This record gives sequence, structure tokens and C-alpha cells, in this order.
Amino acid sequence: WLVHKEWFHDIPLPWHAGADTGTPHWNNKEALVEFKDAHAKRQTVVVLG
Amino acid sequence: IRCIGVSNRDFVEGMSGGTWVDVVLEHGGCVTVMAQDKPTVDIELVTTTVSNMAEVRSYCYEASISDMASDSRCPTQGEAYLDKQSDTQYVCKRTLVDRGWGNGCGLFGKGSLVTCAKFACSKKMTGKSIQPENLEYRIMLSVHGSQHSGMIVNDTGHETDENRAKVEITPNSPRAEATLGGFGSLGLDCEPRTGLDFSDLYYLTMNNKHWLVHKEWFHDIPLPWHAGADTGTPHWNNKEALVEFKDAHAKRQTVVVLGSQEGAVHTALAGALEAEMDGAKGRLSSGHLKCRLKMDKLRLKGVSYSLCTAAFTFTKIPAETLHGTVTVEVQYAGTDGPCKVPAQMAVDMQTLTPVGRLITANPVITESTENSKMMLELDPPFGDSYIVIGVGEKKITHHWHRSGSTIGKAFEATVRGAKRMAVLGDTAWDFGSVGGALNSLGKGIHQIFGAAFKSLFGGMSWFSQILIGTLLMWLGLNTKNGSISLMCLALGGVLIFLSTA
Amino acid sequence: VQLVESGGGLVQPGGSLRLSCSASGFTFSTYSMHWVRQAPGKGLEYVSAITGEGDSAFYADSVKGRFTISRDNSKNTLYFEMNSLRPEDTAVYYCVGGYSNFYYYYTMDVWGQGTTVTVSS
Amino acid sequence: AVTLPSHSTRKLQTRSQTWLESREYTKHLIRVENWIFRNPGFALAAAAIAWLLGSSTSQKVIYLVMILLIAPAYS
Amino acid sequence: AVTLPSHSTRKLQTRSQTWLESREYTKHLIRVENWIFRNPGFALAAAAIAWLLGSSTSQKVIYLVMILLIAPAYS
Amino acid sequence: EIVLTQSPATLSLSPGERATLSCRASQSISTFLAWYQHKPGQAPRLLIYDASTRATGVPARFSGSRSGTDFTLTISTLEPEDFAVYYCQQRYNWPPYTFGQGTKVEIK
Repeated sequence: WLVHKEWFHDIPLPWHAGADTGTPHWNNKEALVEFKDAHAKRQTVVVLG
Repeated sequence: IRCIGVSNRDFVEGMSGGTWVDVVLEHGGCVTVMAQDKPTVDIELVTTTVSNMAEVRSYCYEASISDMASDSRCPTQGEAYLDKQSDTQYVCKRTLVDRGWGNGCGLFGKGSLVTCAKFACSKKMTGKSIQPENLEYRIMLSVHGSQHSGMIVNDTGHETDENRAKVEITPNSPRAEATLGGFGSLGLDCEPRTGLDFSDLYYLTMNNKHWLVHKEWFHDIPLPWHAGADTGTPHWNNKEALVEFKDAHAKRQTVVVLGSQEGAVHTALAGALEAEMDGAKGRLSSGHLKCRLKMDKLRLKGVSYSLCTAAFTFTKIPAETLHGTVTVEVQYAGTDGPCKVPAQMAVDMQTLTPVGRLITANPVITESTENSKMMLELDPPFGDSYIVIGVGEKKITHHWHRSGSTIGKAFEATVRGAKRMAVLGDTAWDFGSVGGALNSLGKGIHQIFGAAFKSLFGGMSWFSQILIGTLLMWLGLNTKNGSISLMCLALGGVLIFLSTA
Repeated sequence: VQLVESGGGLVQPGGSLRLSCSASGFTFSTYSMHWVRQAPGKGLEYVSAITGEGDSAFYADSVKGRFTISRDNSKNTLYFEMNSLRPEDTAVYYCVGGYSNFYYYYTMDVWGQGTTVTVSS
Repeated sequence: AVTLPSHSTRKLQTRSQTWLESREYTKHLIRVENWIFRNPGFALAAAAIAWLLGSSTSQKVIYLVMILLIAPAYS
Repeated sequence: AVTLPSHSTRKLQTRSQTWLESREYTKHLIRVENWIFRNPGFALAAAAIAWLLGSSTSQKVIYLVMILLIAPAYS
Repeated sequence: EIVLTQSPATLSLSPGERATLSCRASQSISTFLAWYQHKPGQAPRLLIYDASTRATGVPARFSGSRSGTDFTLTISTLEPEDFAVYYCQQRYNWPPYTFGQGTKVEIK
């Protein structure tokens, strides 16, 4: 697609910068991983599909 | 036991009906019920299982396309027709295309072009219906007295340990009797059918993740949907919007699929409960059950016990719970036998006058080998006081100090009541429900107001509600008519509904 | 209530191995599982643990990185997939299980007979 | 994640059709119609709130329309 | 498809937290703030339109706020 | 990490003699300490948990006591089947659990 260069900076998704030499490092670490809490005794981690 | 550390536990004191107390049970916390001269029982709702659900209307959230084809006609002929339009596995779209004299027929108007593509779904989410029957609740209850601190979060054998019980409750058997050896039995009459709206909540699965979902959210979904029993060749009512028919600059047509949709549904799901599933049964861990506790066959095991006088050794420390109470674990040194344990919150050193309340019923050690362990708790006064355990010359005295005066306690009680009302609606009036006429009138007026409010409002979530609340707040603030109160009053509800959750 | 261990044997340095521990006589899902090893002429060493539901796992520094604990509650089996084995890992390994209500905590436990794992040299 | 700003804000204008053009119209209308059809009583609530606001009739009707618009989006 | 009605309309109420609770407050605020930050000219235009509508000051301010909320959602 | 130190490396006693073993923690464990009995060619057997609570079926002769960080396992009347290695284990908050170096109870 052709995409306006203002719709491709307000995106809430894990983003690399530039080309990837090897395994990328993604800065956000959130907005795709959800740490839900059990009833006061546990934590559970899920990913959005 | 069961509820010392739950931090969401509340105490239901006494039974002004002499026999029973009504109680609402919730998944989050648990209820410790203490009677006049009966052992304190801690009750907790544990899990709600649903069984034999019936599949209804499975959706398809990831489409895949296949061999396209097309057909065109002269500017003045009929309309294009692919023979794959008589097949309910192909999505077909009809449009107009520029034709003539280069393309193959002498005339220059707009032709008619049909394009068809085969539709296939790799995976689809499916919803199932829940009848308010064939759903089971499991209540775990335990008793104070002789248990040592170890038996707080230990669920290995409750069949024979004489102090814990498990109660299964279904619409077919809404009442039960929890038999506690030596304590008698606690009668428990519950309302399973009406605990939690289970006539509008489908069970939803996408890929090994399950949710509780309202109706009207599992019917207003724009996705290709089958209609129940997937038997042979799959049929989708709509291949529409899972397939996009664009056209080039008047001389082509193109068919694409939208990708996998599984993140849009995750966001579309909000305010839908999380559930898990074992085999054909679905476990919900967030619920709401209402049980009246017929507490008239409970006895006190410790009566007619000669009080033990050997020695008492603190084993861990005297600790303070989140609600103000104080737990103590004591070890008994010289075996006498089954015997009563002396303990109090005392003050003057000479006239050991029982100040405060003891919430551990009457402590009694039931084991005599050499040393035994027991745990009790108690509700000390707000001022300084002494934990005094023993009889004579060996009463190890601990100095206790409680923080907050009665005013803060009443404030916190009002806060808890407000939160429970916000969560439960009219049912909150049944928590301490010995039953009078002020209580029933309050419950009735709350039913009417809740029905009206949920009809008018209650289609919004935390932002539309805050906006409309502030707007009506200004409106009532400056309207100057006799409706002022009404406006403002409505906001209180609205506003707390937003600031308490 | 029993735990039967298997999979121990001879392995080369740098090599890999998978140990299994079949549980019987109890609701496996309600039990936190642990792996404790004992080198010859050495004290017991608590090396690994996994919660009842498989959510989270714990590894001691002595093994963190090379060993992976896992569990299948349907097959009632605990696994200790240990790769990059070193001669210092030659020991008798015993899987233990305890009724757990909190990620790894347990009071009364149950032990298997243990299985010997020998690095070649 | 949850927000994902729409690109129709910066709609690229040209002779050829855009990515999903045929849907926009029915998109917004369908969302509003569905939300209202599911929650009818809020129409009465909005009518009352609009009547209490605004002097003239036109102002009250515009308030009604804008409330009935802003609620389904929870904007 | 495109519409996909939000479930927060029929939020299930209980002690336990719902599916995506922590994102409800931020979600709408971020959408509105981002859209306004990208387009200030419409802030000026909406100020003008709100000034033309509504007799009293409060009516005009409420019109301004409601327009500034309707615009980002294209509701 | 917390460390447990058992005082006697090896203990030699005649049958029927009193046996005393002390295990010291590097930091406070309020009531979380377990004692195990391990015989060669056998799985370690849990004797005591929570310092002073005897496991299921453990004979009454085995006793446990605590004082601050110092825990004590006492065997009043030694029987021949009691001569083995005895370990202490810390059951404090996190799974990082350390078994003491062990003490051998020998028939002198």
C-alpha cells in the first residue's frame, strides 16, 4: 500500500527501526502482551492475536 | 482458616432470626460467619462449572481464497455469468467494465464483468449456549478452633479431616447439609438459578482461549457464520466483507481477503469475562451465589472440657490481618488431653477483663502427644491491650496496639457497602439479611430504581458514563428548577459506578 | 500416590538427555513439581521447579540456561529436558511433588526413587 | 493494539478507488443503527437531556442528534 | 469486518477484572488526543461553529466540546 | 540466597542415646523449616515440616524446635533404623531452597 507518513507513526504496535541485521530489538514491550491478574493471587500473560 | 489472608473477607455477625442468616457469596472473597455460641465458619465460593453446552453459530475469522475466474459481455448483451455462480462455495461480484473494438466486440458502452473466487476457512470461533440449569457451584467451608496455621491453604483431604467440607450445589439439588464431625452440620440453602444472568452468556472459543460473552454481541458480528451443526461441506451465509472486490481503472476486477481478524476480536472483547475449560466442562472463576445459612445444628465441641494448664509457647509471632484482627499460633507443652485453651484480650493486670471480641470461637486443642499447634484469631480494641493466653503464672502476655478509631472503621464499612452495591445491584441488600421491613422496602425500591436506570443508562462503559455524568451534573447545577435534585442524584450513581471499579 | 522416574543413562559431555517422571494416585494438576539432584558423596541440591498448572518455572543458577522443566497434566508426566550436559551434572535425580495452592509452595511432599545420570567423563 | 488510528483521516485522493471505499458509508451508519437498536431507552434519556439544554427548538434538536451520535462511539 | 461492535457496552460486572480493563481509560483519551494533535485547524473551525450556535456561554462551550468529541470518531 | 548450616558434620552415638541436630539459617525463616531422613539406596523421607509438625506416620520420638534462626531436631530414644543422613530444608517464600550439608548419625 501507499501510506501517509502520519498514519505510520501513530501506530500502537511493537516497532523496530530501520532494517534488521539479526534478531530485532523491539522497544515497546506492551500493547501486544497483556498481564492480566487473577483474583489477588496470580498473574497471567497473554498475547493478542 | 480459608479467609485469614483473603483481604476481601467480611464478617457476618449473629443471627437475629435465631436460626439462619442470608449471605451472598462471591468468587473474590469469603465470608466468616460468627454466631452467638456456635463455632465460626468460613465459607468461600470456589469454582462454577458449566456442562454440556450446545454449539450455536460458529464464526470464521480467517478466510483464504482460491482459483478466481471471470466473464465479460458486450455493452449490449445480457450480463456475465460464470457457471461457478451456482455453487455456494464461491463468492461472486458483478460490475461494469469498459469494452469495445480493442477488447473484442464492436460497440463501446460499459460491459458487464463477473468475478468469482472459492472461499475456505482455516479456523473459526464458535459460541455455545448456557442454560441456567446443568451448571454446578462448589463451595468450600471450614471451621476455626483446633487447626494449626498450616491448614489454611491446604486442600488435600477434606473427606476425613473433620473440620473442612465441600458442597456441590446444582439447580436439581439447591440445598445441602455440610456435615462437620463433632460440630454437627450447617444447613445451606442456595439459589443457583439466579446467581448470574446465565441466560444471556454464550461460551466463546477462538483457539484454546475461552470467554463469557453476552448475547447481542455474538449476534451483531460482521463475519461469515455457519449455523450450528457443521456436518459435511461447510456453508457460510456471508462471504461478504471477508472478501473485497475492488476493480482496476475500469478494466479489471480484483479479489482479496482481509487478514485473520483475530486481533480485532480481541479488542472487540472488552468487559467479557475470562473462562477456562476442562474437557467438555467450562470453569468460570468469577461468579455470584446467594445462600441462606441454617445454622441451628451447629454445636461447640469444646464445651465440658477441663481447661489445659501446662504451658503455652508462641510459635511464630502475633500478626495483624488487613482488617484489624490478630492471629496467634500457640504450641501446647504438657499433654493433658482434649482441653479448652484460655485466651483473651485483657487490660488491667489484676482484673483480667475481657475487652474486645475473640473471633476464633472457643479454642480447644484436640491432640495430646507432647506438644500441639493451634491457631486462633481475635478482634482487639483500638487502644493498647494485652494478648493473655494461659491460666496462672505462665500467661505469656503480648502488648498489642490497634491503629484506627471507630470513625475510620465506619467509613471503611460504608466504602465496602458501596462497592458491594455497585457490583451486585439489588442483591447487595441480601448480605446481612435476617429480614425485617426496612430491609425489604430498601430492596424493593432498589429493584425499581435499578430497572429504570439499567433501561435508560447502562449501554456505556466508563467514558460515556463519565461524560454524561459531568454533563448532567452541570445541567442540574444550573437548571434552577425543581428537577435539580433528580439530575444531581442520578449522577451520584453514575459517578460512583465509574469511580468504584 | 507415587512418582516413577525414568530416562537416566550414559551421555557424552555437551550431550543432551530427557528425564521423565510419571505421577499416579493424585490430581497431578494440583501438585507443584520439583527436581532435586544429589551428586555422589554430596548433599542434596534443589535445582528446578514448576507450578501445578505449568504457568511458570524456576531454575537454580547451577542449571539455569541448560535445563528445561515442563509438564503434561493430561499424560500426568513431568519432564526435565536437560541439554548441554556437563560432567558436574552426573548425579541421582529425584522428582518430588507437593500439593500446591501458590506457585511453588508445598508442605507435605512425595518422592520418587530417583534415576542416575552419568556424564561419560 | 486498541487504538489503531484510521487512515481515512488522510484519505489519498485520486481517480482510482482507495483500499476499502465501498464500506465507509454503511460502516458508520451500521454502527450507529445497531447501537441504538440494542439500547432504546438511551434515546429517551438523550431527548430529556437535549430538552433541558438549549433555548430554541433547533438548538435542542441539534443537541439531541449530537448526543445520539457521540454515545454509540463512546468518543 | 469493519464494524465489530465493542463488548464494553454489555460489560459483565463482578469482582474479578474483565478481559481488557486497564486499557479502557487510556484508549479513548489517546484516540481523541492524537486526532486533535494532528488537526488543530479543525479545533479553530469547531470553535467558530460552536460560537455561531447556542445563545449562552455554557451552550457554546458544550457545543465546542461535543464537536471536538464527534470529530475524531467520525461517529 | 539463604544458606543452611548444620553444626555437626558427623555424629556418632550408641543405640538408645539422645540425638541432637541443629540447623542455622543465614536469615529469618519465621516457621518454615523441614527435616528429612535419607538412607543410602532410598528416597529421602520427610520427617518434620513447619519445624515442629510431624509428617504423616512419623513416630513421635522425632521432635522439632525453633529459636530465632536456630532449628533443632531431637531424637529421644535412638533405634537402629534411625542411623542415616539427616537434612534440613528451607521452605521460605521463594523456591530458592537450600538443603543443609547433612549430618550422619553413626553407631559408635
